[PDB]
Amino acid sequence: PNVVFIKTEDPDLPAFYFDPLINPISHRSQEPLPDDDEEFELPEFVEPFLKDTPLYTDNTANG
Amino acid sequence: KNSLAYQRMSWEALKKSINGLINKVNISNISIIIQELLQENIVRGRGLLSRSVLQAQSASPIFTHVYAALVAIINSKFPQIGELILKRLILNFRKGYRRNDKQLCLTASKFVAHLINQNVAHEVLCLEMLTLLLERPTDDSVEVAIGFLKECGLKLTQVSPRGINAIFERLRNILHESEIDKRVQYMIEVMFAVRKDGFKDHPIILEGLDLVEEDDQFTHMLPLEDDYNPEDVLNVFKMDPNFMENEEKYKAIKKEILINLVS
Repeated sequence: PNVVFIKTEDPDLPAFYFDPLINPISHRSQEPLPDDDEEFELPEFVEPFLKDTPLYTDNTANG
Repeated sequence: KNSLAYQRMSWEALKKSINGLINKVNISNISIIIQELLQENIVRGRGLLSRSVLQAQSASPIFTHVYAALVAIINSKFPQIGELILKRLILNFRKGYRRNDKQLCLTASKFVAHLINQNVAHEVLCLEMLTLLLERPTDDSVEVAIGFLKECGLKLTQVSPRGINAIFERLRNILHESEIDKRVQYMIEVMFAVRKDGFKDHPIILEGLDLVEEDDQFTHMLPLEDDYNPEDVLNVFKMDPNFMENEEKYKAIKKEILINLVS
């Protein structure tokens, strides 16, 4: 399988970033969603796991 | 008096020569238009020349390049005339946005793209107008943004690609998350093709009209929402008591600006 790996040049860009070399998705028929605010509010002290952790550091693109 | 009547007749002859130059404007024959612009008063009739250039840009799309060439020549002659032309273009773009007319806003966007393409107006106001057109979901706004992208894809690539990425994200969200018809999907596909090609067939820089040097020309950041001055007071002639000194200054400004076969 073809390694579609994008080489970044400048470090000013974020590590996760939509490159212009990638073709755009251009996404353009209903989903089985639950009722809006009928029940199930989240309890206290639940969160995404790494909320305090940043998404990317300076070493992420180099790694 | 006789002096005011002579000044009014000279202003009418200058306006008639400007209208004859704008009507007979050609891409290969822009030197005759430049000589007709230099024959009349360029400083005293700068507002009349800007009004004639705006009328030629609004009347036909083929004369928009000649109007951009005249605006670039006026900006290279003096930065105040180019700043007044950019402020008038920004006020026309704001009037076309507020009036909710598709054709007037399309003509104002084409004139703004021609003025930014002629290095006479700043691209920050055009980028803000493109961001305002992208933030408002409409078919006419998307068509005006696609026309501005097809007019100045080279300028958008040389200025900022983050605005193009935001426009692509807004078009993707318009196609799925917002309501998109067949014409809206066609406009989104045209915007995607303009962003992918980068307007290589029709670039921002236009040949045969760019006869004004960019070193003597200045760029003015005149916003559309700001109180832009059209500078139309100098378009109509007035009985100046110091009109002889103004005529001498205009004459001085026009003088300064001009064997093996055997082997």
